[PDB]
Amino acid sequence: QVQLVESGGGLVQAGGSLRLSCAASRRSSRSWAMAWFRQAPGKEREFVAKISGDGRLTTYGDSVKGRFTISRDNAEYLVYLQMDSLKPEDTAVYYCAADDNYVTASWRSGPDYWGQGTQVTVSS
Repeated sequence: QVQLVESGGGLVQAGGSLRLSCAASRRSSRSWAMAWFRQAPGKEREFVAKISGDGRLTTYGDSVKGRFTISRDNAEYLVYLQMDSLKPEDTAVYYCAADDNYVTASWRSGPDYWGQGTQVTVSS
């Protein structure tokens, strides 16, 4: 069992950057792959980025590759998403998720645990 809380969302101008974080409640979170997805209302939830328990593996969705960076701090039990060069199509609710299986962490049906989300709105 893992519970997840996202912070850091809000309003940003296109071209700018924002940093999100996902806080896990327990030390054991380190054993889980963690992933960010996003969903705009009425659209399908979309994979954004994932990272292995030990931080050594990361994978990105094609539309954010080279603009976003996922990382994690297992001492504070946080996973971070650094978003650069934001575009209006990045506007969404951003969700962090945990999956004991790194490979299925990028698949909609993979993760076992989800946060409630944090809103990111890119104006332009």
